[PDB]
Amino acid sequence: GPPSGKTYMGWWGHMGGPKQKGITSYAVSPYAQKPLQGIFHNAVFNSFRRFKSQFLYVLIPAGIYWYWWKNGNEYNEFLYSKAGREELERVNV
Amino acid sequence: KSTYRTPNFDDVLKENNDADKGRSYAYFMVGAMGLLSSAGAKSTVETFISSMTATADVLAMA
Amino acid sequence: SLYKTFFKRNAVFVGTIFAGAFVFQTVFDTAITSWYENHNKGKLWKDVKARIAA
Amino acid sequence: MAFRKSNVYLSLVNSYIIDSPQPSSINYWWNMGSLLGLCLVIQIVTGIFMAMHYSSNIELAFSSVEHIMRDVHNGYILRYLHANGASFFFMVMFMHMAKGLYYGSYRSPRVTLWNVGVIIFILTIATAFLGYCCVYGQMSHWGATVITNLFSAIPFVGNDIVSWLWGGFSVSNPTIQRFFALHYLVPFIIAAMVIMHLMALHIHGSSNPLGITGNLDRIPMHSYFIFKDLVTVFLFMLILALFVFYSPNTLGHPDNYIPGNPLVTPASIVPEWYLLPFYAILRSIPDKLLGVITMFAAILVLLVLPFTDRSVVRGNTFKVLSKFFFFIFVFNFVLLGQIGACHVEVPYVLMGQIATFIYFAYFLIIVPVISTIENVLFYIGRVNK
Amino acid sequence: MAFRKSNVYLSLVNSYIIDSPQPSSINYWWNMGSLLGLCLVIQIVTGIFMAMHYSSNIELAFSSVEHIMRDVHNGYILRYLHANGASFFFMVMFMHMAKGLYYGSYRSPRVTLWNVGVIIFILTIATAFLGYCCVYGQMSHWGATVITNLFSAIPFVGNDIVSWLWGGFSVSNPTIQRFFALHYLVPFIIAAMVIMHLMALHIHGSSNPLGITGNLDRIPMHSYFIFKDLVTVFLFMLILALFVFYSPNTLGHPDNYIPGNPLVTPASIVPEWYLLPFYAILRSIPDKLLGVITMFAAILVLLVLPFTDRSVVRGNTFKVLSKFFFFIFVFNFVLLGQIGACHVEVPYVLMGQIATFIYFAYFLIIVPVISTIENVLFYIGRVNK
Amino acid sequence: PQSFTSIARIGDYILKSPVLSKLCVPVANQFINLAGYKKLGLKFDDLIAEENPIMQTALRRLPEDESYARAYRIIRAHQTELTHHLLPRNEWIKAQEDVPYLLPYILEAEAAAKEKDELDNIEVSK
Amino acid sequence: PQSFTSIARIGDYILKSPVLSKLCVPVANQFINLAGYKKLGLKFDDLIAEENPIMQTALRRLPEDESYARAYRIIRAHQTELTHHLLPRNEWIKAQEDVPYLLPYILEAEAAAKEKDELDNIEVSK
Ligand SMILES: CCCCCCCCCCC(=O)OC[C@H](COP(=O)(O)OC[C@H](O)COP(=O)(O)OC[C@@H](COC(=O)CC)OC(=O)CCC)OC(=O)CCCCCCCC
Ligand SMILES: CCCCCCCCCCC(=O)OC[C@H](COP(=O)(O)OC[C@H](O)COP(=O)(O)OC[C@@H](COC(=O)CC)OC(=O)CCC)OC(=O)CCCCCCCC
Ligand SMILES: CCCCCCCCCCCCCCCCCC(=O)OC[C@H](COP(=O)(O)OCCN)OC(=O)CCCCCCCCCCCCC
Ligand SMILES: CCCCCCCCCCCCCCCCCC(=O)OC[C@H](COP(=O)(O)OCCN)OC(=O)CCCCCCCCCCCCC
Ligand code: HEM
Ligand code: HEM
Ligand code: HEM
Ligand code: HEM
Ligand SMILES: COc1c(O)c(C)c(C/C=C(/C)CC/C=C(\C)CC/C=C(/C)CC/C=C(/C)CC/C=C(\C)CCC=C(C)C)c(O)c1OC
Ligand SMILES: COc1c(O)c(C)c(C/C=C(\C)CC/C=C(\C)CC/C=C(\C)CC/C=C(\C)CC/C=C(\C)CCC=C(C)C)c(O)c1OC
Ligand SMILES: CCCCCCCCCCCCCCCCCC(=O)O[C@H](COC(=O)CCCCCC)COP(=O)(O)OCCN
Ligand SMILES: CCCCCCCCCCCCCCCCCC(=O)O[C@H](COC(=O)CCCCCC)COP(=O)(O)OCCN
Ligand SMILES: CO/C=C(/C(=O)OC)c1ccccc1Oc1cc(Oc2ccccc2C#N)ncn1
Ligand SMILES: CO/C=C(/C(=O)OC)c1ccccc1Oc1cc(Oc2ccccc2C#N)ncn1
Repeated sequence: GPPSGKTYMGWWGHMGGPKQKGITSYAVSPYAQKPLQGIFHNAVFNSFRRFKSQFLYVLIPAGIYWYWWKNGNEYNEFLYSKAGREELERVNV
Repeated sequence: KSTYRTPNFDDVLKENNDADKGRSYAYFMVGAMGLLSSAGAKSTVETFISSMTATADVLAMA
Repeated sequence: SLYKTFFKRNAVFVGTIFAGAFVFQTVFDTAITSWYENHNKGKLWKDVKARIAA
Repeated sequence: MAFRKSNVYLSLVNSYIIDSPQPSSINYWWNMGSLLGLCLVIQIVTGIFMAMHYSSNIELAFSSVEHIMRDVHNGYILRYLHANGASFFFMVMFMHMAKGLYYGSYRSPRVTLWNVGVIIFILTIATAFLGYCCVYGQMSHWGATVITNLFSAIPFVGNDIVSWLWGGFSVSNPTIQRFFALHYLVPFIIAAMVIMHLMALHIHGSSNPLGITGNLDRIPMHSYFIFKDLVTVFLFMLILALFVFYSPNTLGHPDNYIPGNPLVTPASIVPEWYLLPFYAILRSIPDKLLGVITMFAAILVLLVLPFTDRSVVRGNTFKVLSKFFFFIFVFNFVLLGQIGACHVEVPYVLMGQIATFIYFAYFLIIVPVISTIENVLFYIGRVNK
Repeated sequence: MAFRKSNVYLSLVNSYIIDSPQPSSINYWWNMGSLLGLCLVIQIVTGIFMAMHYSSNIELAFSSVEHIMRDVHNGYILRYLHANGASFFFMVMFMHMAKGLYYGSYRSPRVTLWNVGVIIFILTIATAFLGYCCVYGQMSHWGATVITNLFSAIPFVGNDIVSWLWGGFSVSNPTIQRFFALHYLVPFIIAAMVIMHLMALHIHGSSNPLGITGNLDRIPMHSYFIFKDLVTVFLFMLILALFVFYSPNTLGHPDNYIPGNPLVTPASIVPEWYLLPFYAILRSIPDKLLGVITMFAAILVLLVLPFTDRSVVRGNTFKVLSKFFFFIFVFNFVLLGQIGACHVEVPYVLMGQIATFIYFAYFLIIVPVISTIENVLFYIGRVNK
Repeated sequence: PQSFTSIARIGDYILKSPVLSKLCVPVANQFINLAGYKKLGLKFDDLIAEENPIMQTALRRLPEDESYARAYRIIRAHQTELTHHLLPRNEWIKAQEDVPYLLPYILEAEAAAKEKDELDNIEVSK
Repeated sequence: PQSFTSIARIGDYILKSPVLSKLCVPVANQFINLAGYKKLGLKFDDLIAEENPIMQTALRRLPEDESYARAYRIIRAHQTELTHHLLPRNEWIKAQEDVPYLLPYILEAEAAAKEKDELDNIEVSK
């Protein structure tokens, strides 16, 4: 077939990054390691900072929208009761 | 430093390697998964296939 | 050794996970049905028919 | 070479799910795409087996579904897996698109991949609308009456598009028979778009949660991400089984167990939960022609994001202002779904109009202004001048 | 480069119908493959528009087709183009396969291309059988009764495959409803096999009528074979229009305009013309189990031809003995179709048994013996010894 | 499919028999003239199918002056075929020019592949 | 999308103003420390998206001792990310090491592409 266009990823042996020189890596077989050494030292301290260094970007927008919905629901409940009957004709104009 | 010096791997290594116990427990868990996946896939096909047999109103006029 | 008698020979490692799953179906279905009916005793139709015999 | 690389049909399998180079640092959010492939197979296979027992006449459609629930062997399993499986399909698709917004997956060189995905989202919405009509419950009849009447406000062609869509003068017997035939077809068009979606992905590969190049450290797909995919497949099936067997009517409306009556209007006309935010956008425009244009613009505005993002960095990982306004947009989408299930009453009318403005202002105002400011703060915090 | 070569979706179009190198000497027999692609589009598009008006209940199926002929605007055009278009689909497919036998297209390196084509031929036969049932005429009911009763002679599983195929005790209402749902699906499986068929063809290209290599003189597809394809497209449409408008019931049976009656047997049970040779092979074996095995072996014997052809030359152009026995096989196929439309009477019973033997002896006896003799005659007519 | 070693074994047995070479050899001369490949300007060894490893080996070892002449005969036969004509009668291949030029290269490559297959699946004895 | 020539034009205007550099520069220092890329061992110029012709030109012209060190920082940041950890505190990038090493190569390639675009779409007058 015809050759393709120019991309930003290749294949094994010609992947297309920069040239590497001076880096050594080491690894050990999984058959020679301890079986399942995580629930502790990861539920102790690791799985608390991973979201509570991030919790303030979620809960400030969540508290704004929950305050807005709860305030509007109590005002609709007041308007259709007996005590809020006089305001109801005023705001449906 | 020298590339012949291997870094510290001691907090993950077993105290005794014992190659016939580490292989035996990993192949028990992979074998139990293929056992339950085959029994689950078999009942799934038989649920779909048996929906093409005669319905309850057809069997009442037999 | 019990790797090489159970999980090496992969003419029956495909086989034993295909034959242990056959006898697994009847033992599992007998155990749950017996637990499910004993948890609901006195409410089934067979417990009703035994004293609507009149 | 090996036979998996030399055969004409196995080399497509090998280059996609066996030997394909993945970045080593992708997390569990990158598993949603393969769950969507499992959901499409589940909807197609349960669809064929139910269609062997279904009648699409308007006098027979409601009783055919009751015949499936009562007389077909394991027929209640086929229906409940089908109806609840459509809600799980939309939930995984919402999380898949929100992953793309957060990590900047829409950016170059992946614009064609993002554009094909927007077409898939439109076809999935149209599919679920047509299958809901085939029940012919009371919510099925009046939901089709409301949506098809929107197209008569189009100038000069509007009153003839609607009667061409009805096959008559209202929602009647030719409408239900043509809606079931279209409902069979569109999932096969979706399956062809998924193949075009996977071809564009093979050209450039996936992104990673750091936003930078992945060409320096790759691991192959087989036995690493195959076994990581099995963890989320079994968790998905377990939660779906809890809904099918233990609470099968929680995600539906009880008015759909009343047969369709064109003379009795229900007290409230409510769509399914995954179409509720688009229903609230439509009810916030008082003019009828501008309301249906704004309703379709809420999907087509996803195409402007490759041009309104001005940042020189891909993704939201190192940007604190873009993190804050992303979650403002997420909880605004939940509020619009809640407004769409309420009555047209004070103060829900004004709340829906403000939330509609915030939806469109995120794509066109907030993203280009905030990403320009974050470009300048990175510069002057480092350069000594 | 140009945009037709650099784009991801247009380069597939460019390498298949624009820039693909063709041998310069192929004749008009090489145009049948693109006519089959037009026939599949015609059958799918007329199928969807008729399905908007069709009811598959056994009390409503015959009157739904009469409703299409009388009340639908241009509904008689949709049905007559659909029914006559199925006969034109089988005629072009027979000529396409006979071109492959004559020129040796089944040989290496095109064995995978020939094997995928045999799967397509099986799925097309099953499609036309299911659509004929959906009319529920008198020939529809009794033709389905005869064929489905063949499977009860299979040992130990036979009496439970048939009642699983009926959904009951005979051909009844669950049989027609499941046959219409299967009839919708199988043309989409055929369309996926056609894509796999075109992938294997792109690897090696086409053969040529001389049987030798085409790599020395190639011309591109666009404006030479595009305009040669237009000549046979317009001739095909003209002959199809003469049947649809001027003689629309010549290729059918008048008993199919009587509604299906399970208490009255017709005087003669005859299939459509393109299934008549396989019907005569089945009636020539007196034992019921061996008759259904021989009927399915008549399609599967096409797979032995890459192994029984012993010649060192590809094709029949320069072989006078292979030319003679090819046309013996062609007129034997026409005679088997004529026997299948006769009564079971003397002397048609013995004539069908001899013609059944000649069909199987061509693939297994005649081709390996004649091609071995032609190898030796080429040698000793040249070598001086 | 049938090897050229098998074709030459049957064919040389007929040509040595004085009674079989009086029966089959007149029939083979009528068979070649009715085939008609010489009227398109081809020799028989141009017609052999080449998409196999034995034929690719024999075509590589052909001398280059014969390889140039083989390419011209194949190209001229394709052009004559698309015009639905035959060559002029003074351009037809004569019988004394229809020689097996490729046959010794084919038989040498077949014998080497047979000897390799026998040494790769072999027994021993003490 | 926004060019680095435009970013440097806005940023150098703020840094020369004595009243604007007292307001925005304390806010920019808190913005970078909250971003957290230095705790993974990265400089800011490692984070620039590279799949465009201007960035491919600037990465080719980088000296090779700086190109080897950039490749090690990117690889170390991918390994730290998949373990869901941070680097030890003595391996963090300091503020006096977070310098714009790639910025002069980017600005030179942008100015050459602008001059070529102006000469290719140009008017004349007699
Ligand atoms: C709806 C039906 C579909 C059902 C399946 C869909 C699953 C969707 C879940 C959302 C998601 O995909 O992202 C998950 C993301 C965590 O991504 P990560 O790679 O950084 O964490 C790797 C971990 O450290 C090691 O995880 P590891 O691989 O070591 O163990 C697996 C873990 C369970 O993993 C999962 O099930 C993944 C869903 O097993 C255990 O917990 C052991 C004790 C039983 O989580 C987060 O980023 C934030 C957490 C809350 C997200 C909820 C938001 C939902 C709207
Ligand atoms: C359901 C029916 C659907 C019908 C739709 C159309 C399908 C047609 C099916 C018939 C068919 O397949 O025809 C193929 C067959 C080709 O086999 P062949 O190798 O012997 O002849 C080379 C080519 O024709 C030369 O045809 P020729 O090339 O000489 O024609 C001249 C011109 C084209 O003229 C035409 O357009 C007339 C159609 O081309 C030029 O050379 C001038 C360019 C400057 O044609 C022949 O000429 C052989 C005659 C036998 C046909 C008997 C069919 C038995 C079933
Ligand atoms: C037109 C279509 C519009 C589509 C809009 C879709 C809106 C539907 C809502 C879908 C919610 C999905 C939100 C999360 C999207 C995933 C992408 C993401 O936010 O990244 C995960 C985030 C980052 O965490 P890290 O900082 O540890 O990783 C950084 C990379 N190194 O880690 C997190 O912070 C995860 C926290 C997730 C909390 C989100 C709560 C959502 C509640 C929705 C409830 C809806 C039902 C009521
Ligand atoms: C599952 C098993 C399926 C079996 C499939 C078999 C299907 C048989 C059904 C009929 C198919 C029609 C056969 C058409 C023959 C196609 C063969 C072909 O492709 O061309 C052969 C031949 C080539 O002739 P040349 O052009 O090469 O002559 C040049 C001088 N050498 O071209 C010719 O000579 C054309 C001569 C005309 C052939 C007349 C055939 C008559 C067919 C009667 C059909 C009756 C239907 C009612
Ligand atoms: C992407 C694929 C699909 C989606 C999202 C989808 C969605 C739906 C939905 C939402 C309903 C209404 C269910 C209810 O509330 O009761 C429905 C009904 C139905 N669908 Fe589908 N569907 C899909 C594919 C198919 C296919 C391919 C077929 C047929 C071959 C099919 C056949 C049916 C039938 C017969 C019904 C009516 C029975 C019922 O109510 O469950 N569906 N579909
Ligand atoms: C039936 C529907 C879909 C299927 C089967 C599907 C499948 C996939 C798969 C398997 C991947 C690669 C793995 C992954 O990143 O999760 C992917 C990536 C992607 N998809 Fe989808 N998808 C679907 C719908 C969509 C939609 C609706 C959108 C957006 C509107 C979309 C946009 C994307 C993008 C941008 C990526 C690249 C993500 C990245 O590289 O980081 N897709 N898709
Ligand atoms: C390769 C594709 C197809 C073939 C060969 C085929 C063949 C046939 C045949 C032979 C009949 C009987 C016609 C008669 O004698 O009256 C028929 C009927 C029918 N088919 Fe198809 N069909 C195809 C595709 C489709 C598709 C895709 C659909 C639906 C979406 C469809 C819908 C129908 C309907 C509704 C009928 C009954 C109306 C009638 O009798 O014409 N067909 N088909
Ligand atoms: C819907 C059905 C089919 C379609 C759309 C189709 C399409 C095509 C096309 C376009 C070609 C190339 C042009 C040509 O040689 O005519 C081709 C070639 C071929 N087809 Fe088909 N085909 C179909 C069915 C079949 C069947 C049923 C068989 C055999 C049992 C078959 C076997 C072949 C072979 C052997 C070739 C190569 C011919 C050569 O190179 O000389 N195809 N097909
Ligand atoms: C030897 O070299 C050749 C060669 O010579 C030729 C001619 C071709 C081209 C010939 C072909 C037959 C290819 C074209 C294939 C087809 C036409 C098959 C059709 C494929 C499908 C997937 C069928 C689906 C198509 C549809 C239109 C179905 C959709 C229907 C719709 C949308 C109508 C319903 C809509 C409504 C509103 C009711 C080659 O590909 C080729 O190889 C390189
Ligand atoms: C980045 O690297 C990745 C990657 O990360 C991933 C996840 C994938 C994952 C791939 C997928 C998830 C595949 C996508 C899924 C599909 C394309 C599904 C398509 C759907 C179908 C084909 C539906 C067909 C269903 C049928 C035909 C069933 C029909 C029912 C029948 C026949 C009933 C039986 C009838 C009787 C009478 C018994 C990649 O390919 C990939 O490489 C690019
Ligand atoms: C419409 C979307 C299309 C998407 C295409 C996706 C590919 C789906 C294929 C899935 C895997 C199928 C495995 C095929 C098995 C290996 C192929 C093979 O055996 O080919 C041949 C034998 O021919 C056949 O019998 C084909 C079988 C038909 C298969 C139809 C399903 C193997 O022999 P060969 O040596 O020629 O293989 C090298 C080919 N380059
Ligand atoms: C395996 C069989 C199935 C494969 C089918 C292949 C045929 C598909 C249809 C081909 C028709 C061509 C479609 C238009 C091509 C132009 C696309 C384009 O301009 O690319 C994009 C525009 O993005 C889009 O919006 C794509 C919309 C696709 C709509 C298809 C429904 C820009 O072009 P780009 O610069 O990216 O080209 C390089 C690609 N590597
Ligand atoms: C047939 O009724 C279908 C309904 C449904 O929910 O289907 C799943 C439905 C029921 C009641 C009321 C409305 C209903 O339908 C719909 C349809 C709908 O469609 C769109 C969604 C996004 C953008 C445009 C449209 C349109 N039109 N948006 C909202 N509700
Ligand atoms: C529903 O009846 C279908 C018929 C038909 O012609 O459909 C197009 C039909 C009518 C009368 C008699 C028989 C009929 O069906 C058939 C079916 C048939 O099927 C096969 C063809 C080739 C190989 C095996 C089979 C089978 N089974 N071979 C012959 N006639």
